Amino acid sequence: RGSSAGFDRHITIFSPEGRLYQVEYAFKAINQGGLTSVAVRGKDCAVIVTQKKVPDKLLDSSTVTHLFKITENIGCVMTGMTADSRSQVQRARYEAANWKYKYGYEIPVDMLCKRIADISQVYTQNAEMRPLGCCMILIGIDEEQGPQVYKCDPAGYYCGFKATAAGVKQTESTSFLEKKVKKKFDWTFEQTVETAITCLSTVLSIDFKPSEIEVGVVTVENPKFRILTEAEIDAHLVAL
Amino acid sequence: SRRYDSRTTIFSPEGRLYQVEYAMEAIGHAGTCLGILANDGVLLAAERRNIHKLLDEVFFSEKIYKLNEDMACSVAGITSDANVLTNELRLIAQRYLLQYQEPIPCEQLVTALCDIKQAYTQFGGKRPFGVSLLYIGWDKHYGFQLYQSDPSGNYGGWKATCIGNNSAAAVSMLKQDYKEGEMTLKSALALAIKVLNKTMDVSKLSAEKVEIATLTRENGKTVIRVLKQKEVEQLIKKHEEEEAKAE
Amino acid sequence: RGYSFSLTTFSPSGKLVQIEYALAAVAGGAPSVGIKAANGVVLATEKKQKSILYDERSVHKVEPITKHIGLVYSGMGPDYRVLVHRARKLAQQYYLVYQEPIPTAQLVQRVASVMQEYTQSGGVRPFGVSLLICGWNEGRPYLFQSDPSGAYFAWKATAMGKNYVNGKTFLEKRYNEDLELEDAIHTAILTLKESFEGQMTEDNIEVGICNEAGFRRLTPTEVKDYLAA
Amino acid sequence: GYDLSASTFSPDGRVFQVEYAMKAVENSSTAIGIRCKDGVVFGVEKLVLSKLYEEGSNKRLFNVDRHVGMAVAGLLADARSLADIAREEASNFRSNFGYNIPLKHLADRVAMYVHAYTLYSAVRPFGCSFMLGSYSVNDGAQLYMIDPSGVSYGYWGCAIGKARQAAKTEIEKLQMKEMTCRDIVKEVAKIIYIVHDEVKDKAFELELSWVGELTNGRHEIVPKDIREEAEKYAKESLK
Amino acid sequence: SYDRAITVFSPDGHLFQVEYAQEAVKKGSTAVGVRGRDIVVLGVEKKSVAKLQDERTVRKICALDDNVCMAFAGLTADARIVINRARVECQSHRLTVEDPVTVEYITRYIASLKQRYTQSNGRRPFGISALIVGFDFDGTPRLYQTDPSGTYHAWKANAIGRGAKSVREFLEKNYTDEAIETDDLTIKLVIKALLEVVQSGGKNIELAVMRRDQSLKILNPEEIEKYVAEIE
Amino acid sequence: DRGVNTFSPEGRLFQVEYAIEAIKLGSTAIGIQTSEGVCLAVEKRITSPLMEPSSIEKIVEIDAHIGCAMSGLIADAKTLIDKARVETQNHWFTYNETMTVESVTQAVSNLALQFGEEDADPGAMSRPFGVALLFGGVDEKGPQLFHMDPSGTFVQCDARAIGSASEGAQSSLQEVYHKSMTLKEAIKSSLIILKQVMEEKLNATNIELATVQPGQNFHMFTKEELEEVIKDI
Amino acid sequence: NQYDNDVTVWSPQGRIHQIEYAMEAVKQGSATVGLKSKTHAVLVALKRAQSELAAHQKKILHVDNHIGISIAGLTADARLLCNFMRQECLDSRFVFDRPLPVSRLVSLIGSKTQIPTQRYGRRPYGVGLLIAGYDDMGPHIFQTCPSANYFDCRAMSIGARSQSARTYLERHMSEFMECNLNELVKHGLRALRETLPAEQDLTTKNVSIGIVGKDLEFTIYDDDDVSPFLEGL
Amino acid sequence: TQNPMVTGTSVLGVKFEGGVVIAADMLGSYGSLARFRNISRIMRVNNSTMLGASGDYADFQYLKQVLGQMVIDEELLGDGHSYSPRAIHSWLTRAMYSRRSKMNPLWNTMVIGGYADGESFLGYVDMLGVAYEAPSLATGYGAYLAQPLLREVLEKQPVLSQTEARDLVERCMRVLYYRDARSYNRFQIATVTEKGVEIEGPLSTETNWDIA
Repeated sequence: RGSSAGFDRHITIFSPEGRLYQVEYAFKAINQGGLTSVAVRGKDCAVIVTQKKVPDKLLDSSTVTHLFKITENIGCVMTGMTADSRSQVQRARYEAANWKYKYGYEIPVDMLCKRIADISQVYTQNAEMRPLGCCMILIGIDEEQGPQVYKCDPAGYYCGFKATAAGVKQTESTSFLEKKVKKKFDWTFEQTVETAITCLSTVLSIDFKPSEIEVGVVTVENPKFRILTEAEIDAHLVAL
Repeated sequence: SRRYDSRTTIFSPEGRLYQVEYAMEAIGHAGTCLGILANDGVLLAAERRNIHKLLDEVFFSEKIYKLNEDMACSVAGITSDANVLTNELRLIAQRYLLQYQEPIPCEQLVTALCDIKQAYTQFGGKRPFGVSLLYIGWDKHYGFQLYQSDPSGNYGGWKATCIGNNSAAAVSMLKQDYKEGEMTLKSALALAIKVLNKTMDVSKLSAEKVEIATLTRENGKTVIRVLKQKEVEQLIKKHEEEEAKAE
Repeated sequence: RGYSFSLTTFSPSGKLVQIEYALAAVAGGAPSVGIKAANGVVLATEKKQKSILYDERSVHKVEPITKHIGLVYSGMGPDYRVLVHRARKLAQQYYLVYQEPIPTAQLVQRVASVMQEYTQSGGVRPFGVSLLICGWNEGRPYLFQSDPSGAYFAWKATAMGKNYVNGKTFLEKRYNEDLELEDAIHTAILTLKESFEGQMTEDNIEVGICNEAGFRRLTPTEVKDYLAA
Repeated sequence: GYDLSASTFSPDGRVFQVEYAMKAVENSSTAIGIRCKDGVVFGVEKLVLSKLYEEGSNKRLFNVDRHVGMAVAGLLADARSLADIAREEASNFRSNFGYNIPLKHLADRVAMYVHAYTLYSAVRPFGCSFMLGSYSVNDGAQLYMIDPSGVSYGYWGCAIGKARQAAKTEIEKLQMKEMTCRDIVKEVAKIIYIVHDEVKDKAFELELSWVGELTNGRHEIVPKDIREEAEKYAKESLK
Repeated sequence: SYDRAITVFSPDGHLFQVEYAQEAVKKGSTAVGVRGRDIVVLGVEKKSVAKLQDERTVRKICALDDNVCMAFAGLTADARIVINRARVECQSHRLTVEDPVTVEYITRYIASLKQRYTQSNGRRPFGISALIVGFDFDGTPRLYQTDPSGTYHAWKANAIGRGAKSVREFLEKNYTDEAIETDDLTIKLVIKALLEVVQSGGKNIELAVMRRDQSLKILNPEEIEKYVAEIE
Repeated sequence: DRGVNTFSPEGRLFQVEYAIEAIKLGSTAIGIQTSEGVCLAVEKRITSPLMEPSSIEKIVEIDAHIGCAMSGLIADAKTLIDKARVETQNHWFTYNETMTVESVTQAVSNLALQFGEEDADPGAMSRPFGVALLFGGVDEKGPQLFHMDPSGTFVQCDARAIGSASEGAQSSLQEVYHKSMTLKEAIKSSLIILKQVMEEKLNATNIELATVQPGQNFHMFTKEELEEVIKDI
Repeated sequence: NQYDNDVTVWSPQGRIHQIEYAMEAVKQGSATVGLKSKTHAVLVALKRAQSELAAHQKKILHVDNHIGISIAGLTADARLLCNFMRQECLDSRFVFDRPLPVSRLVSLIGSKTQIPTQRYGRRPYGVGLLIAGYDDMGPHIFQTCPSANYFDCRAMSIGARSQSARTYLERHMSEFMECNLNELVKHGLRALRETLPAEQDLTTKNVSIGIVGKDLEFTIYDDDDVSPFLEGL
Repeated sequence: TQNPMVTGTSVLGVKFEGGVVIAADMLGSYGSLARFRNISRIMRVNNSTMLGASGDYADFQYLKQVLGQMVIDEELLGDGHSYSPRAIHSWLTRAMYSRRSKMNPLWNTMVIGGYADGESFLGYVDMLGVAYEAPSLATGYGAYLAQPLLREVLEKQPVLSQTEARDLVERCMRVLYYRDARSYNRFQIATVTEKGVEIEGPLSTETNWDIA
């Protein structure tokens, strides 16, 4: 089963069964932070709710965030190692800029995901560097496809999803979402936030308070990435 | 990093390059490839290893490759490395024809490749090429010539040589059957079937399981021709008849 | 910088284990099938998602390289995406010089060259993906396989990934030299079906076809029709 | 052997070379930083190993720009190296954009250079953690701390070193948001004196710096007179 | 570029990679060189005749230039690289000085290269020892030896490769003004020296002579047989 | 395991300490500095009668006023003696003056320790030089003798013995050396100590002696002159 | 064990053993003392002779008219740093036509000596230096370490048995500021003596003195020039 | 710059007892056209040194940023040392020569005036690396119209007060306005003393007489 021969588990090389243990250990890093992220797409909206844990009252909470703006219309939720995460947020922000400069139009969210996944794959084929222990869930509005939730992983794998989750409770969140979407999808409507807030709330048994979660949203009406304020998040939490 | 380096280009306590020796063991598990020099021409007879029924024949040959208009080569070892070395052999030949405007002499082409092979065995930190090539050709200095090269970068001219599986047994039979100075491509294309019928223990030569190429000079032009399966089948048939007659 | 030493080296028995291990990753990949008929080639792959939360129309396993050349794979999809880009860039470099579509055999050789480099270069592992390339050129259909070692093979019908040996045995008993692309599409679906485990659907499988018109990926709707019969 | 390179994750998802690098910062004396409404005051417990050392040797409070100051902990050689990086990043920002670099941008850019030393085996993670602090009329007071991993966060009061936890309890008993720099300097001195362990750590020189409306947005060392009043208050409070 | 140190000192001050190279030279065929008065003779053991092998392609005696020629023991592939470097060097010398290289000039260059491969990153020492023999413009017969370490010395007669000690012991007791007065006597000295190691005798012994102001001459198998019988 | 530049727990550098052991396996070379000049003597250590003793060069000339005695890996020295000769000629071309012996010893000792495998250079040295050098010359300061080791350390020595029997010739040297000693007395003292340490019987062909004197240039004694001194020895 | 052969490997306790090893090399060097008054900075070095017939070695060096250095550790690494310091001082007097502030030079050395301690395949510098210079900020004595850390010192001793000297310096440091050059030089000589093998004395052959001040360019007093200072102890 | 663009005219300098004074017009001309008429061609390098520049204004804007950072870099060390007026002059000579040798010159003639250690510094630097120190300096057409007058006064009375120096500078500025066609009647006067560098705002030679 877990056969090893050589530096199979120290550098990115195939195990006797072709497994690449180093990438597998980079997926264990995503769960070392302790936080879970949930992203759901609706009929005209894509939402990214993440768990916010400000451990000390001395830390400025305005600086403790996992939601990022790659471009005015592309938003990101990063789960895993914080410093590795800020590195990929920067590479995404740069690849998105270089795209508009060379092609003249904003990068599609699928195209940003593929570029980041292609760079991540090179860390899996070269032994000089470790893979990055972070997952990026990107959300945007495509002009011909509407709401788009895409996720890339430390292995170089990217895919589009109706709803996704990353972190410690990724599996439990997947099951919660893999039942609502089956019945009638994440009830399409900007109130698709309720599905995400309830998914994170249920898996991480907790009644979130306006300051314990961060919510980012992109809509066909307002396509620009927006981070909801505690008052807006409180409105949704009070509604449910 | 010194920890993950294998140190391929280094000596052993007994003055031995083990990466080169291990690569040579790889060559000894590949399809038998035999070369016989005759007075009228030179021949290469390889054992086909891709013999599945769902394989499509889409090329001139699988083991034989034309490198010039007067030179051809068969390979035994790692196919991927052979594709690299055959492409380099073709460029060395074209680069010489550009500088002098004459076809490259055969030993000059073999030396160029063996110089590249030897460099991977002394410096670079990379594995050697696990491919031994049998080269056949004609030049206006020595005429029809057969050569063999090894992963060590060491080459040698031969009258008859074999590389691959059961190669030693073949060299033995060629040694007791080759008549230097009295070999015609007919008797050469005959000893080939005899050696292959012994080296290839897998049943009897089946024509689909073997490839035969001949280099001859016809009207001041070198012609390399891979014998058609009909011709190979006739050869295998004659060998069976002869063996039965001697019984 | 980076490691300049080969991570793939010869073992005492004369074998490169790293490529053997890359072929283990190719055999643990999802089942893939290729059939060269007389009027075209069909490339079919099992595309089963882990959940209903995956957009099946987001990422594709059957991908076009030129307009006559298409590819499928079995192994690591991230490593496949690298080889798809290089195949397209090599195919364009050919057109820029000879101003003609690249022969499928020339594309397989050029791609196989890149794969062999990752077995002898320094600091890099071999590609854990075997590719099936289909192309139409000179009014003839071509089907070739490419191994992680850099070795390429021409096939009339072949299977890769899980249950590839049993799949090749099925294709050996079903493949007929005189077939049409439509009959070929059925046999390819049957081969994947033998090793599918579930209900093959227009979204559980992905099929691509190459003909005189060129390469294309059968729409989920078109595949729905074939699965019906 | 999963802990010999920063290019290797353990079978659990951890890079132990970076955890070992931060053990070096926890073996250093404490450096505390407190943000108020008027700006930021930095304080360091500079242990004096040899009495044959001039006053000010091995200083751990640096001026990375006219408006930015850097407190450091762990290896001083690595820390001095990152001060050069911060000084160069600020210089190039002023030459390219033509203004004083925002502390968040300076923090983000330095944190990325630190994180670049946590991915390859050709280099070792930095063995130092630092706090960058600044004050501008448009941005106000800002305090950011960077760790050997390369994580940067903004704080109201941070503490790096061997007594970070005890120092944090003391800093958390303060209403910095309402206090001013002139009043914070005495509190920084009180905490550094309360966290210092004379029984083990022999003697130390209290180092104090600040940037604020009083310094007109300029990082500077607290005037000797103000530092002395602070130390007298500190010792008296310990009583 | 791979820049690891292959050749490094060991406790006790031993460069083992250089010692391993000399072990390869000891596994090589025996090469013998006798410096006479008007003839320098170089003879090599043709290990196995092979029977089906063109000898013109496996010759271990080569000519670096019109006045210089060398024999080698050890790896044949490393030797071809060294011979080509020395051949190019002799021509570059004739172009920058307009005179034939001296036997020791080329011996010094071959040694200096064989040395840099023992103190350069990413390289393994050359597993070959050479016997550079020629005639200086003054007309002095010259015999030099190079080691995988880059060390070179002049000799009246030496032997390299398998059975070097035995052959050199023989040459130590059989070298004299007497066994060097006649060109034929010089040739039979090398022949007898190899016959001490060579088992076949005559059939498995290549030999070459470079008389003054004359090109290298490869003695034909019949000529070698003539001396082998006279030496019996 | 350990790379070329790794310090020992005693902070010594292993490759530099194994190169010093490499010298202990070299032919003994003695150097004595007197007011009347400097004498350099070495043991040829011939291996076979068929070898040409002249081919063994252990005392070389860097310039008309500077000679060098080597012990250890002789091939390693070739590159070091080449640097010394070029540096002396470069000093002449630039300043039209003879280079001092300390300046030549400092220029060569700087090439030592300039080794490593971390892409230090395209033609970087991989290991230390396993050779010890005894530079003897006459500058504006008079007869001077300096000793350089594989550690890059150079010292001015009045009398110094390097090689296999240094741990014995140095004791004999410190028992027979007087600042007022003449060059002739020094030359005889070198041969006497060498004859003792040498395993073979000292003769005019198994030893090499050279001298740099205030007015005369570097002079390698020929068999005739060597025989005269060896007669008294 | 596996944490003490590279400088890019932190130990499980947050320590680079290779820097600790390189720091051992300096403690394995002849003691060197350095003290400063209000106007002068003196460097006293205990030269060590390899043999009774060998010059000591030269432990004090010139960098610029206002700066001089005493060495402890590998002399080759010391020369490499001395050249970097000499060029940085030449560059300063060529661009600003002003002597380089001594404090700023120490900052440059610590930056150059830190790089090799964080890169794979590179070794820490194995030289501890006591720098003495005069500037618009008065006399300065600094001590550099192989770890790349440097310290502004009122007085310092680096080398073997240097704790004996640092004990004397700590006891008498109070009177050094208001001291004449000869009183200051004799204080340093006394401390260097406290680092001498019991039965040993400070002769003119085993001692060197370097001095710099408001009106004195760095001077290295050796041989007889040390007799004035030694006479009176 | 191989081709100067917007340029400035003459800059004057005179050392007095207690410091130095520099004067320049507030105008940048585009080949005869007074295009930018409210620009300062004077700069406070530090508290002891001031710099006035003639020639390409973009080349001066480049020097203000490079010398400005060089001073910020030094004042971050807190070592107690600072660039002196003479050290700034040495750096500028090295910079102008370095660029002239690369054949990419900074088209600028600078006057560096400083005060340190009770000594007044006034140095001249051209684009070819020619530099010297003198009791008075006048770049451009002031070399032919203002320097003659300043040199006459500084010959009879070698040492001038601040009141005398300013009077003579204002007199030389008037003659430069009457006879320099690239001049302007708005100027700034900078004074370096023990108090530091002070720059006076838009001053006018309006004290012009036109008896035509």
